[PDB]
Amino acid sequence: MRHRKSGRQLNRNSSHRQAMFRNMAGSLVRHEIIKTTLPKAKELRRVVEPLITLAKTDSVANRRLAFARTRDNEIVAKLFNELGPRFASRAGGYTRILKCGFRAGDNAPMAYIELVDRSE
Amino acid sequence: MIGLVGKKVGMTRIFTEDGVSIPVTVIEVEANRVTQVKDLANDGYRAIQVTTGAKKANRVTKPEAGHFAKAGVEAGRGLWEFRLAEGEEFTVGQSISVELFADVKKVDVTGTSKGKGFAGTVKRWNFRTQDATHGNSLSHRVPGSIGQNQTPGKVFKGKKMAGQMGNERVTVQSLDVVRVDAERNLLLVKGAVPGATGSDLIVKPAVKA
Amino acid sequence: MIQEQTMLNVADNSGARRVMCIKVLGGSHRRYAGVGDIIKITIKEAIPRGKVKKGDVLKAVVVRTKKGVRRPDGSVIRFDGNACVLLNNNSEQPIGTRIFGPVTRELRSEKFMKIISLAPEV
Amino acid sequence: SNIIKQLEQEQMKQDVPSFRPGDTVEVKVWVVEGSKKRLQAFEGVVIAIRNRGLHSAFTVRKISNGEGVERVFQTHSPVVDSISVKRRGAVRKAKLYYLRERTGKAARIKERLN
Amino acid sequence: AVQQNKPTRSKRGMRRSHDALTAVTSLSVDKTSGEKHLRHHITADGYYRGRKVIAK
RNA sequence: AGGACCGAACCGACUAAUGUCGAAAAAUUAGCGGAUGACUUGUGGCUGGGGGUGAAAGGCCAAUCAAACCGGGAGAUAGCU
RNA sequence: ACACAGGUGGUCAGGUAGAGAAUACCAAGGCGCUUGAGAGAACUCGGGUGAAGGAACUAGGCAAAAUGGUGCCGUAACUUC
RNA sequence: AAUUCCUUGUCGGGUAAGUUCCGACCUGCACGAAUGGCGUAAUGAUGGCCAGGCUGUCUCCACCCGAGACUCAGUGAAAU
RNA sequence: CGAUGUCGGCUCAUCACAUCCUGGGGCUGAAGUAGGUCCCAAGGGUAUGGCUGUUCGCCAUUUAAAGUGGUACGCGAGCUGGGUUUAGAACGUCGUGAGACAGUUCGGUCCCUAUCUGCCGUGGGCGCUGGAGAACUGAGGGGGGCUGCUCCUAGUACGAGAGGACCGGAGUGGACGCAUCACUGGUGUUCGGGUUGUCAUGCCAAUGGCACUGCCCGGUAGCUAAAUGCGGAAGAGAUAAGUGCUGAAAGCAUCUAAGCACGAAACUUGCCCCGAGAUGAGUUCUCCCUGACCCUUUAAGGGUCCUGAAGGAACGUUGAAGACGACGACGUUGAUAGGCCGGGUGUGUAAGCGCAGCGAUGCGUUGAGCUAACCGGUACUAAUGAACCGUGAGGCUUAACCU
Repeated sequence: MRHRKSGRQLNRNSSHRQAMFRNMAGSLVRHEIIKTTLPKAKELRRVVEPLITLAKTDSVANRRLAFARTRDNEIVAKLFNELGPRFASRAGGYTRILKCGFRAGDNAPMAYIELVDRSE
Repeated sequence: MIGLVGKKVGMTRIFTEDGVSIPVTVIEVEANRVTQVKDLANDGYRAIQVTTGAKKANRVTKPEAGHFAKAGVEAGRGLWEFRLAEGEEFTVGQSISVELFADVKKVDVTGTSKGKGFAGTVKRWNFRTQDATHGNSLSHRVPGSIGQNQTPGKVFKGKKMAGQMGNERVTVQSLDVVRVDAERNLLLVKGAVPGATGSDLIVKPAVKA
Repeated sequence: MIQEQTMLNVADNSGARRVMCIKVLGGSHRRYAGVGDIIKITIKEAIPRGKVKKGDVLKAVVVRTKKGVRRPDGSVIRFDGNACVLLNNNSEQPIGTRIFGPVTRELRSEKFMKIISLAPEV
Repeated sequence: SNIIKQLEQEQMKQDVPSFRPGDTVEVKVWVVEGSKKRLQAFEGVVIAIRNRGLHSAFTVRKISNGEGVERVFQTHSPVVDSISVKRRGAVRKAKLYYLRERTGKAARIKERLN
Repeated sequence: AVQQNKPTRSKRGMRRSHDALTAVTSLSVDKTSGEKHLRHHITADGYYRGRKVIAK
């Protein structure tokens, strides 16, 4: 009945979606913009955003938690050097959702999710 | 007597001196103000119409706005109507406080029940389940036979089946009032009232005794 | 909760080691007994030189439940291992002299005055 | 919300000593023997502490004359007077439920001593 | 499980009376370009509310 | 030493659930029995319809069996629909 | 009958733990099984956990649960020893 | 009794209560000696019964994770 | 007989009244208690087990009572398959024999995606006489209707005693129903920690994957019960059985023919809910529209241009609302959701570094570190300015008041 039970299932295993956003967050922080399905995008904000907040305080321990997630020395290197400074004041939402159209093969509502940057 | 509309804000308990733990429910009653009074000369029944809270100006529509305007009342969310009783005449603009419950003993709470959603036969009418095993195939929880054979040849109007359970008006009668805090406008009633945390609640004195 | 087919530990110097509640008494179609109810029990295991034996049918009164009872303040008193005290079938009058273990406050119902005046705790 | 918090605050007593799971605590509670307001003592080991502000409660376990008697206490009730501590214990677990099987010797715990 | 008598065109027709697809009914114009796009969606050229967010 | 024991491959098919216009004209999953022998299996021969074969159930003989299958007596006859 | 959860004999057979060609995780190498995207009702299917009670269920403890390994100590009636 | 209809025979044990089970009586409707009788250690995916253990089998179900069911897009049956 | 599937259990029912309890009366071989019997009464309630395939019944122990029956001896397009009517096998028995047996004994495939009728739920369209938003009356319909025990009345009336009330009142329970998470708890594969095997991040250290969440220990929010509150009524009307009052027919007598009064959980209300599709389409309040022209078989007509309001729908963020529609909140004149800040809660002394110890590891920094759905705040991102639907004062007849 899920009364006041936030969080989405997305038709996958528990194991699967945990590991799945791991891969997607990698993609996002390396490319700054991805053309994905909307419901995922809604849910992607609940992962990539805490990571940027967790990168606002550089240390050694924080790198570990930032590594305990996303499992990659390049993604963690993208954070703490680029996104740490680059935001440091955006006391809130770090990403923007832009509904685009419909995927041609299955009529799935696609959407763009990108960081509040790239105006360079 | 007259009813009084309020909002439901969680529930806690009140420890008395003796040590009895009385579970209460905090019904915050803002300030019910009279909007319209109906009479026999126009409607055939003496009743009042109240409102409460406040609504954003660009949300309340002109029909409703004009209505509140002739009563000199600040627009509130929703409207309710209470049946009067032979003689307790009010007037437009009259601000009914929460003071009217500072004497009564038992009240009756009436509100929209927490909607469980489309519930099955077990969850709704309390149908005892069937054997979970012993060969039972494809019918661990189903309702089973719902009628007789050829003779009735139909299903009686009233047969309990899987349907919408909840999200309807439910009245719990005779609930002891505990404390009537004047200042903070809180109405501590004993037990559990219906409705989700933050819905409307029609509170009125015990009709029976 | 004590119901039909339930092993209990006899809490008194009466002669029974372990008993089994055959039928909860007090009302029609009643699910289970509790705090200070009366249950018809049989004796499944007794001591050689006891005052009863294996196969007797006599009333009892539950004094300790694994589930625990609730005081009127929201306090629960959970024991460990169910327990009952044997009674005299015709008239309440508890059959033992001593009563091991503790008992609970709800035994103050006149027809059990004797029981609390013999129990060590509470 | 805000209003429900105020009704919780004005009831909550402010004089309860801090105690951790594993502390041999002696709790004194009232009892009514008809008309005698008697103060009954209760020794025991604190198994679990459940903190919820006004609704908080701690669980005490005492080995009586042969039956492990557990009991909880609605911390902020007028039925409870003292949470006097005896042995400051120390065990690496918030809830001590495994003490429902342990008996005698193997059922003891170490002291914190610092 | 099985039908008894074949349903007429009457029922077949009326059964399709609610499966009539609904048109879009609205196409907002672009603030800057003047193109057409659905409410809350981007345009063919990646403009949105007068902003080249896609830049592709 | 063993028609010995415990247990995979391999062979078998007892229980239950699913499936019973299925994924499949008898299977899957979870458990099961034998597993150095009267075992199991590859390749290639032998036997033949009132006959073959059978650790025997009237089981098996090309999804067909108390007499296979295909053609022919044959448009068998039909007090029956 | 199909791009079908089936059937088909022989050979090669690595690292860790293990008694092992069981099983768990990986290398070499090969694949994600030819519909997808959402919603997170009943109910069905395959599953995890459970207060107090423990066969009271029912045709019947069917199913589930549980026991499970190595080393040592210890082990009855009965018996063709 | 795999055999006994009358029959749940009568008696004893197990059970709070036992048409089944176990021991015995002989009135064997209608056992019986190689279409074998009575015993029997071992063995059985064998039948009947009892006991310990353990459990959602149940009293009485509650939640939760997944595959369908449900909605949108594509292809598109069947029995009658 | 070109198929109507049968026993019993399970599930779910439903009616009748020849009533098992509860309610109201008569009579008694009715002192009292407790009963025998008959009348009125169908609102509600009406066991758990052992045994057998059982129905039935016996037995154990309850309960206020463990009702009798109809409904394809209710119910297999809902279940089970034990029994009974398939093939295997055996004992006895009959037959020379194939085989047989309302003689018993082991083993033994239960199929069907719902078009229509019905039913439980929830919607789309149009109607309702100009359009729209709100709030109700209530025709009519459904739910609910059970009761023990203890105590007072009083150990009084009654009774030789033993025993032991009616009526009325108080408290506490069983069953059942409604509702809800504050408590005690269950779950809580999205939170935290312990740990075996292995692989990988170059390695140690630390973390991640996989093994039913790998196995386990706790656990927030929700949901839920075994948890906690609440409910059945009282009262009113008309009555049945019955009790009457007065009083003729019939000098009297007599409850009845006239007239009057009592009388039960049934009936109608009272309690709760659905409810104006109640086409008899109800009532009240508020809001908006008060522009010009041609054509015609000049009729509640058609058509053009110009204006398109109140409000709606649409789209978006979403909700303790939800299968989809609907319903509720919100759309920057903003707190709807996600984030973020602070707190709460949970778990339990992070990592790093230092010291002790040969080493595992301990101690300190440290009730830390991490924290889901929660509570209180903040626009940082996403809910865009507009477009779309719906109009332009609302027919005829009659009456009463104004003119």
